Amino acid sequence: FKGQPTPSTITQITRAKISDGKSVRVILSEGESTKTQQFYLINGFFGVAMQDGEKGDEVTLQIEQAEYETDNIVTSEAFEAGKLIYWDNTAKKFTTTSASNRLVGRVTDGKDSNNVIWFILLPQQ
Amino acid sequence: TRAKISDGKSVRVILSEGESTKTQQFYLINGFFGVAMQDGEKGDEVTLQIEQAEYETDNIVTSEAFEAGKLIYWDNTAKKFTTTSASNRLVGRVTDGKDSNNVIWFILLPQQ
Amino acid sequence: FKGQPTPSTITQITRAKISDGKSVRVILSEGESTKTQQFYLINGFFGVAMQDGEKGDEVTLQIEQAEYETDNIVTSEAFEAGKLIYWDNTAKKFTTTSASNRLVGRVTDGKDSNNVIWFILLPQQ
Amino acid sequence: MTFSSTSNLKELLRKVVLDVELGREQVQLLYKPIYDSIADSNL
Amino acid sequence: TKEMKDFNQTFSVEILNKSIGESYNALLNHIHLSPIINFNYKASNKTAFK
Amino acid sequence: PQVMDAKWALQGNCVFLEHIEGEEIKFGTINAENGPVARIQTYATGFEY
Repeated sequence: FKGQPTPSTITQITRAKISDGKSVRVILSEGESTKTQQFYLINGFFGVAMQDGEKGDEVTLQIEQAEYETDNIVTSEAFEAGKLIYWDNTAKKFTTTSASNRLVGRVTDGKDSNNVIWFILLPQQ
Repeated sequence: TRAKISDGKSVRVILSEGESTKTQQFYLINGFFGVAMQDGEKGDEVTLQIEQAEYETDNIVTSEAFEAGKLIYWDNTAKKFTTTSASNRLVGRVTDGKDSNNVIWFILLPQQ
Repeated sequence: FKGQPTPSTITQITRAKISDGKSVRVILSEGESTKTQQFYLINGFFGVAMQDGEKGDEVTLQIEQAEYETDNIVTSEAFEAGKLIYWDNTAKKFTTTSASNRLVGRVTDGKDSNNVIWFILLPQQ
Repeated sequence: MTFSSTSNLKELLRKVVLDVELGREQVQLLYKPIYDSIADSNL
Repeated sequence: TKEMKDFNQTFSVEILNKSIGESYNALLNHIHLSPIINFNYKASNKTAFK
Repeated sequence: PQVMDAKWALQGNCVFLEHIEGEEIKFGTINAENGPVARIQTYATGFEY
């Protein structure tokens, strides 16, 4: 209150939980661009993009740790149910190789004919 | 189209030839450790729980104290919880310590 | 039912999910204390102490794995968005160095001019 | 006998608070004259 | 928490609605007047103090 | 509220000492009584069927 008649002190009540954490906004880098309902690794966060980001703009990634259906798997490898999934940021595809890829999930439904996997997203470590 | 298909609180699995599960007990099946909601038989489809929730159980090795905070490791060979921290799989952390009846409350972990 | 007319037999139906487990009760040791909406590591559990506790009292820690606004960081370090967060229990401050500190979160919003951070909390491994 | 002895016992003394009229100023919509409203629940 | 609403005498949903309404009105002012302010005006529009 | 108010009261103590010629009379004092404090707690449980 500007120009208040009396110097009223203000006391801030602390708070920690800022949101639910289901999704996070992220700023696109130069050589990046995202379309809706596809997985990306943007600033260390792996999740499903909920908006079409073009360049240097803000997009939201879903990190809900839920069960997700996804194409974009390296079809050479066979993804049995229960195997750990990894994200190949160079190829922008899922893989079971743990050389230096980011661990992102575990398979529920095995690799079917359509190269479709059902997997449980992981806590973004 | 949406990538998310279910909240992931539960996951289906198919019992192998050496696996059999009964209702509301812990079982490590196909890399998923959870509580089975159906009494399963060989080659049958059941549903596990991976809810990251607090769980009750007495299926523990009764040799070492499960004081609160200590990590809980699941030993698939003996089919028990323990705090060995050996090659056994990590599954949770104790919330309430063991009582005289050997009962544990622990929080599940995300199967990493 | 003591003194019941008939010898009935009671059969228990098992139930594993005691609770949702989004928060955990914990007991303060001698060299520990808490005040509301402050982060602490108590008995292996890391979370937001929602209540005040000094000595042998019971407090509850939020472990919801949601997004949290903290401050209380080591100001000298830089905290870019996406960087992992570690809790230095000796200094009782958040830090990115992973010498012997517990991994607790990943920054969602970088260190602003007032050292405020938003970050996802991790599953207490 | 002195009032200073019983000053600390606030529960004995009458509690009076002076009005200050503290709060937050109302925030009016200043943009109304400039814009043409198009209210449609199916845009 | 339910305890904060039930035990705290002064807290209520009314003040939360007041804060929501105030921030909403300020958001409307910002949305409908920041395009006018942040615009990069060319020399054709701009007029000096004179 | 979760913690109840404590009742208060003011009491004046005095004692009669029989007076002889030329001794100053000692004066009494005042003491304050304080009531007990009660606290309200929240109990809860439930099922998940």
